Amino acid sequence: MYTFVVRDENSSVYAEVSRLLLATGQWKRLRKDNPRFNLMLGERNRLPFGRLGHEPGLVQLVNYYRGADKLCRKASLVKLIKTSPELSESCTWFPESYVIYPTNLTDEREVFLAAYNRRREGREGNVWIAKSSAISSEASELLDFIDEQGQVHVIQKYLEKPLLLEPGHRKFDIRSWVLVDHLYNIYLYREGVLRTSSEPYNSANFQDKTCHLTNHCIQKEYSKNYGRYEEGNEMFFEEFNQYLMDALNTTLENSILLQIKHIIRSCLMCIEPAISTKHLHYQSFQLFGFDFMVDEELKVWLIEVNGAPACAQKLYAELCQGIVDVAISSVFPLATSIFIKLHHHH
Amino acid sequence: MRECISIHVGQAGVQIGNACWELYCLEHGIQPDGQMPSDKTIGGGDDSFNTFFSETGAGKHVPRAVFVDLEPTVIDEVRTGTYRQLFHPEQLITGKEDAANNYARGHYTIGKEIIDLVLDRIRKLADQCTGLQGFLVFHSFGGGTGSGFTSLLMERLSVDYGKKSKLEFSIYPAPQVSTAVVEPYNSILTTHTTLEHSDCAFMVDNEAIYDICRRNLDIERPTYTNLNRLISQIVSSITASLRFDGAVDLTEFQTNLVPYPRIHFPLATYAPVISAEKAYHEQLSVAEITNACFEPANQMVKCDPRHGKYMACCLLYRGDVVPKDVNAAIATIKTKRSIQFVDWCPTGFKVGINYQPPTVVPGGDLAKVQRAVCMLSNTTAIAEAWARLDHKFDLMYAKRAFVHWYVGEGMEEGEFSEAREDMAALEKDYEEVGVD
Amino acid sequence: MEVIELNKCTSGQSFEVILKPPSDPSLEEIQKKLEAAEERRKYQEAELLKHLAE
Amino acid sequence: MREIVHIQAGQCGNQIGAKFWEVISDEHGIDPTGSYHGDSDLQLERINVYYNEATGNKYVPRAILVDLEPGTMDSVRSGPFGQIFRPDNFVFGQSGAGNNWAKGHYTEGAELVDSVLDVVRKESESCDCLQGFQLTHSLGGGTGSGMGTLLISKIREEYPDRIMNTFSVMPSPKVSDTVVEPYNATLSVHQLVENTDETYCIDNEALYDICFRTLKLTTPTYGDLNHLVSATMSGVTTCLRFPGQLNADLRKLAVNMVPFPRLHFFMPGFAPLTSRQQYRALTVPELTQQMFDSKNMMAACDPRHGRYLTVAAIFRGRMSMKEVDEQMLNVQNKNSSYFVEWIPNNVKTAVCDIPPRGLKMSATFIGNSTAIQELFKRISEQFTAMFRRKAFLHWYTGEGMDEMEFTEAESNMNDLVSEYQQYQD
Ligand SMILES: Nc1nc2c(ncn2[C@@H]2O[C@H](COP(=O)(O)OP(=O)(O)OP(=O)(O)O)[C@@H](O)[C@H]2O)c(=O)[nH]1
Ligand SMILES: Nc1ncnc2c1ncn2[C@@H]1O[C@H](COP(=O)(O)OP(=O)(O)CP(=O)(O)O)[C@@H](O)[C@H]1O
Ligand SMILES: Nc1nc2c(ncn2[C@@H]2O[C@H](COP(=O)(O)OP(=O)(O)O)[C@@H](O)[C@H]2O)c(=O)[nH]1
Ligand SMILES: c1coc(CNc2nc3ccccc3[nH]2)c1
Ligand SMILES: [Ca+2]
Ligand SMILES: [Ca+2]
Ligand SMILES: [Ca+2]
Ligand SMILES: [Mg+2]
Ligand SMILES: [Mg+2]
Ligand SMILES: [Mg+2]
Repeated sequence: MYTFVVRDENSSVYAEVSRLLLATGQWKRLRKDNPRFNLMLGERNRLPFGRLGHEPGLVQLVNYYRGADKLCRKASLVKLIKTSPELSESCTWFPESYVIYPTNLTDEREVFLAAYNRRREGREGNVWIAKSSAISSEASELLDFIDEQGQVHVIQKYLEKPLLLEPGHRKFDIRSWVLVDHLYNIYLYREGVLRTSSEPYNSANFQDKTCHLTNHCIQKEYSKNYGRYEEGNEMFFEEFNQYLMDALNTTLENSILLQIKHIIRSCLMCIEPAISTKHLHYQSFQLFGFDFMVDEELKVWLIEVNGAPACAQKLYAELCQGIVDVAISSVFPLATSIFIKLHHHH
Repeated sequence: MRECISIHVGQAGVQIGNACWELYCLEHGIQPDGQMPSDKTIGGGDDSFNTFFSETGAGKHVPRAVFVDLEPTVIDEVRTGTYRQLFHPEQLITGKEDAANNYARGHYTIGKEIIDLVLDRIRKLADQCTGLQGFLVFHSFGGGTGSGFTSLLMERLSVDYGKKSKLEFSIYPAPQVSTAVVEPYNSILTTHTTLEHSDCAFMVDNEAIYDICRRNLDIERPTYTNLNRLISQIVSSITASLRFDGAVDLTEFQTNLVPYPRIHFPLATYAPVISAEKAYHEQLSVAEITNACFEPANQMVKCDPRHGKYMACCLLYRGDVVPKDVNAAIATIKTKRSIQFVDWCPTGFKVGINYQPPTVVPGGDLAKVQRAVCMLSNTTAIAEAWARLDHKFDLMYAKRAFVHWYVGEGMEEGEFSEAREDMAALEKDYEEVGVD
Repeated sequence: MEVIELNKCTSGQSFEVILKPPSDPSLEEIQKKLEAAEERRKYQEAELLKHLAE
Repeated sequence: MREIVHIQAGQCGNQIGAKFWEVISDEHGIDPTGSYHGDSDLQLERINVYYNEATGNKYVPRAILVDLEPGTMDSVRSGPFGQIFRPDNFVFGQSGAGNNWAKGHYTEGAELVDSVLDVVRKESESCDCLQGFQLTHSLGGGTGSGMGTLLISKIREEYPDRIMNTFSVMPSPKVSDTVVEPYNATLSVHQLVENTDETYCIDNEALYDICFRTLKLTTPTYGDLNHLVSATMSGVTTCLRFPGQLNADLRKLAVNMVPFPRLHFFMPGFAPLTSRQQYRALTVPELTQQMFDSKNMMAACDPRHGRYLTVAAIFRGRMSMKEVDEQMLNVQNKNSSYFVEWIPNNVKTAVCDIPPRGLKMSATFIGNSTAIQELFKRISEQFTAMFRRKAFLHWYTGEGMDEMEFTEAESNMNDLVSEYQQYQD
């Protein structure tokens, strides 16, 4: 009889995992402060990693890798890409980004202006975007908007030529879910989702950000065509695969999946020696939400990586059962995989 | 030549000291009766080993050590053991009833009565030193005498020996080998009153030594013998530079490893630990044993140095080790490991090579190796050990459990929260220096 | 990768390799703490004996 | 040399104490005459803890036998090991206590106590370093109940910083001498709450049920019940009488088992308990399930009705210490709800190499659980059922007590129950 605890009541993903574990009759849930647990579904912030792996006779497993915030924090990811040789500053699938600190606080302000002035002089598109974990073609507006805030921000090249779906002439992003187990096998969930925009993309008006941001909460609040083309502005790999064939005469595997699989591998392999729980006194596993952009040349770009992602309402059952199968049951065995293993060198 | 006095306090300190001085004799070729054929200067000399042994007119080499325990059962073993002839009676001090795992009982109730006697015995050794450097205090965090009397002895040492350095070898309490439930209280009580008085303290988590014994030595249920025989290896390698001609003085330990005073808790790493019962093993290269210094499985305290920041790193090599191979492995490891130094400190390594390889106790558990390295590193990841304890402390103190046993000995309940507020600050100090 | 202060002798040698440059209470008081604790012990034991004589 | 002074008062006290000394005498290789005849030195390693050494290499139990009537102590002196006891250590009167706590505590006992203490002092004066005292007695009688608590009070006065543990037999309605036992038990318990460091609660109903339901004894006897109390008393003391990494004195043990001063009441357990299939070897798992089973516990309290503050398991025999550690670590995770989570690592295990006579291996259980309140509730219920109507009170008021002292002993034990209740949540 295995035991586990729950320290994040807001987690929709692991609210179902705990539900499934109990349904097995072989797992028992304890109070959130009881330390005799085989598994911990821990809190997002300030998770006490230092207290794990020190219970005699108990193999302990946690659902967060210590150090993955380097990959999921906007300002942390930019720093990991430019400074890591495996990725290099010349990484071809990540938009040219810069870490800007508000003037009320290194910082890449001058390095950003240099690249910004270079574009303005070459008649090239120069529409950037500022964001933070907490759109404009003018450098003054972007830098002034950051000074009006008080946290770290990032200015990265806004993709001015995004692949637009028809009918609609609309933008979108792709969410892929990757599960990394204790042995550090990289499993890609065969099921992805496209969080699309229900408004015709407009390159002459970045002021109205409803046709530029594909977030599920912004579309269901400020967009007037929510749910017109697909339910909940969410299209799945089967329909998107069929549209690619009819319109572009290609496939999702060849056109986009191959690049996504490469991006996933490249990022997780880069920080493997830094978060691997191979020779550690406890074991880790984490589910990642990767967000991609696809331009009009069928090139896949990396947006960000979410360390505590939610899932599409239709995929909660299949994905969660797979977490238990390959992530939890693989360490605590009970009495065709929905994942695509991304083989690599450890 | 400058002398060093060792002070063993409590059950843990005495037994560990017994295992250390055993190794010291085998290393310096001193027989159980105290004779040393290799020493040609009879009755005197200022050699590298004289920092730890004194010489009599009869040629007996006597350790500069003192054993203290409020109970006579542990020190009686030394009085009749193989090495009984090494020490004289004045060096072994014992009471008649221990501190019952109660810090207050050792610090206030019993300590008061035996404190002036211990200091006087120490003064007798000090009266034999031509240039005393400091003291090496072995004790346990959980023991009532080890935690309670040590803290009092330290306070009095900083008074009677102001300018002398003091180093601790502290045993971090582990549940797998301890039957005591209050050791968190004692640990936090002793690290509080002892902080301002210790200049550098090496913690040994019994949890670490235990798994090192089961994993590397294939001992299903290890004993204190098995645990001490190992610890003395790590202690020997850390003290080897004081007894042999290699680099030298106790002042170097703080200067080299402790930039900020409160953060005087280095992390030790030792390799290779090979089982003598093994038929034969591939003699690990300098690169391999040096690469082992960054596996947590070889650390005296279990923690992740990849998620802290370093402040210093020494590599104490013993055996067949040459500088060319050390730098080769180092460059190899830098391009593979996660080693983050603080910005106010350089990113480098002090290295000392001693050509005589590590000595092993005959019939012991440790196999003879051709080259061994002990790394001393001041990581902020050792703050995990304080977090672990401070949590347990908080769990019980919230219900005031076991507090009456302490107050029953004259200690005030405020000394608990006072000691805890000090550990909360010590945890903050580490996070300030190590996190961004 | 700079090796410095290479020190050698017959029993061993020592050196330093750099990879990158940088960027008390008195005896009076102790006797009081000890006696004050012994005084609280005396008062608690007194209250015990008083309750026992009653 | 950490000597322990033993005391046994009253009929039950002396009879149980007697069998106890019979049990450990055999374990330490001491025959009925005081001579040593063992084949191992572990038997003499810690012999002075419970035995004095006389001329001719004789070992005399450091036991002081006390009673108001002579009946029982004449039995012991003519018992199997009777002649082993120091003839001076027999302190007894003639009036008897009439199964009345007042008589043993205030009147008949008051006249004999000073002579008992004279003997205690004589034994203490020869103890190189006295560990503390242990008392055997019942709480439903008058002598061991009334005078035993009186002795304890007078011992704490003369030796205030010495450990005072007791083995106390709780009266049950199933094995009852007199109807006033609830009066005597309640009056004794109040004394034990104040003046004892360890009190092992032994409910006769539990011993009975064990002898009946488990051991398959149709008609159990006070002699059958006492055999169990001999084995348990021998078990909880193995860490004291034999050498091991445990070490520990009476004070080191209490500090680690008693987190709150007045919650120092334990429910002991023994295992195996086998009916005469009696020669079958017992595996390390089987010792452990029974040990934590409620039927093998002697407090008539269901541990699943409370939470453990602390727990200590002492194993005896040639078994796998690795496998021992494995099984103990398994029980706690199976029943986590019954252990408090604010006392880290509150389950301790000790191993000894000498097994009890005739057993390949045994397990002694010591439990500081909050379920022990049910034992006190039963006592308090029976007590009030009588006291509300002042039934049988004249037997006590006649001896000099007032109704007020009864109302105090009532409230004091109901507070003890509430205390146990708050920590169970
Ligand atoms: N590594 C190691 N740890 C020990 C040894 N002896 C005791 N310990 C640890 O010390 C802790 C208890 O402190 P002790 O040293 O035994 O107690 P003490 O210092 O004699 O003080 P008292 O309570 O008065 O006896 C336990 O957690 C043990 O794990 C030993 O020989 N080696
Ligand atoms: N450089 C760029 N070019 C084009 N679009 C961009 C962009 N940077 C961000 N976006 C848009 O912003 C959206 C994602 O914003 P971002 O991910 O930074 O905020 P967020 O983290 O709160 C949403 P989530 O965590 O769910 O991915 C995407 O839908 C994308 O269309
Ligand atoms: N287990 C056990 N209980 C006993 C024994 N003798 C008496 N009792 C219990 O003790 C109570 C009576 O106490 P008793 O010994 O007669 O009181 P005394 O006057 O002090 O000797 C009753 O509740 C009995 O159940 C015995 O030999 N074994
Ligand atoms: C005489 C009076 O008490 C005794 C035995 N006490 C005792 N405390 C213990 C605490 C933990 C484990 C065993 C213990 N055993 C003998
Ligand atoms: Ca000499
Ligand atoms: Ca000083
Ligand atoms: Ca009379
Ligand atoms: Mg985000
Ligand atoms: Mg001791
Ligand atoms: Mg009778």
